[PDB]
Amino acid sequence: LRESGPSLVKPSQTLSLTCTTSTVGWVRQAPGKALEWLGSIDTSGTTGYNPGLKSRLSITRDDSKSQVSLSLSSVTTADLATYYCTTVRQQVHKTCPQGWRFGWDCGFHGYGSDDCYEDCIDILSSQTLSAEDTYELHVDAWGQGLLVTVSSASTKGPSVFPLAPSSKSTSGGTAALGCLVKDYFPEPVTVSWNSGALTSGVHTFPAVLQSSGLYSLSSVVTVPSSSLGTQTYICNVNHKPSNTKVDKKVEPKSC
Amino acid sequence: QAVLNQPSSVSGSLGQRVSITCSGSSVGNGYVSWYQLIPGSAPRTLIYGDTSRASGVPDRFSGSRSGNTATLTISSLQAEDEADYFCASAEDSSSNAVFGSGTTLTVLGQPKAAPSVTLFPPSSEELQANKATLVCLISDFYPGAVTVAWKADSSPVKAGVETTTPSKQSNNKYAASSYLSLTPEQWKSHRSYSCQVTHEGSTVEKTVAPTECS
Repeated sequence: LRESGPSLVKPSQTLSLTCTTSTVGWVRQAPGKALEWLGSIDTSGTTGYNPGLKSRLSITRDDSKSQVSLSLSSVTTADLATYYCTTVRQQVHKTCPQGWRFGWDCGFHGYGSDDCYEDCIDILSSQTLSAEDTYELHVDAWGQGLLVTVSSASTKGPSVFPLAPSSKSTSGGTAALGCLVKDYFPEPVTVSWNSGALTSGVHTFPAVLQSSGLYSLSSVVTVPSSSLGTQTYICNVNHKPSNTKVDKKVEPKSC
Repeated sequence: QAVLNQPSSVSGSLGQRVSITCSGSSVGNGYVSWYQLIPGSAPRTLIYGDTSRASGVPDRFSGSRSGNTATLTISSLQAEDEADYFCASAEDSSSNAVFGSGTTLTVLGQPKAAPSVTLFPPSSEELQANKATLVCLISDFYPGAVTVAWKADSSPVKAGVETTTPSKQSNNKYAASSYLSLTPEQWKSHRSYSCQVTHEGSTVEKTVAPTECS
């Protein structure tokens, strides 16, 4: 389940996303809000939509390319959210009242066998009530989640600056070094270290939003102090909205 | 528009048991599933069909029902369980489901930890780009409650400051960040800048001076 599509869509426009794979649904979450169902579509092509959104929602599927599509028209800032591609299991369950029995459980397989019967066998032509339905739906698997920002502002790639350790900022055997990712738009920025080989002691912080309308964050790693003079540390900044990837080597200060 | 209401916040002690309730809008016609959302990760399905566990879900996660009220119980609370939990249910043959209001679970009794504070002055590269950002990084503290103040020559500074809310690191301890955005001229117009981090009756202050190399 791979969410693909723009991270930025302008107001009034129709957001359009795709989920490559190889019963699919869509869920989203706006900041500080609960999960919000959107819709799904099974192998038979039938579709279901959140009643409050089915006006603007449109979901398709290409069993050929194994690609499900979501189309949300006339988007507003209210549609700013993380959009999750999911897999759904749906199974309606039928039960009879206490005592009452299914026709097929009494031994009858003619017409009406799937209904409930108060009088079993005993002249089965008896009182017949439809079985009670209990619906079971849950998401099996979740996608990673694509962040969609809705705004008129223009994309801007980040400027990366080094957060270098110095002789007085060490902590004995350990030392902190990082990268400052400044003035980008929209979110998100992903940061790795040494192309994913360096994962321990790494922490990437949530971004701040400046009065300029632009974002900034920092990523830091605690490394051994002894290795600093010769070890190579590179932060890998990726900003898919601008298709910008920046690798910056962080050297320790000469003081 | 079925209303599944959860307590916005619930707290339990490490190793003990806790319950997150999911009550209906008022004939519970659908089964309840539960989901775990840890920031930076995609949601994780815990329980489905009121009481059945999903794949890879430990045994301490258990679900139960009592007529329009579903309960998620975590029998042996762990620190990695601090997260947001959402119930959900489909109320009809519609291929649609509704999610609960959500619960943020707090795990108390974790080991307290004083914050480490790292203060980076503006890089020579950023200063040569005609900008100056002081970066105060706060790491490895519990509980996740800090206030951050900036000082210029011991005089408080409130403008050009941005701070992030504490969030969990990979080791279940918290971290926060704060920035002071200045002009290169302002950076040199003082003899020192401080980042002051208060945490549980303790204040850690780190200082940088434009006249001394970090």
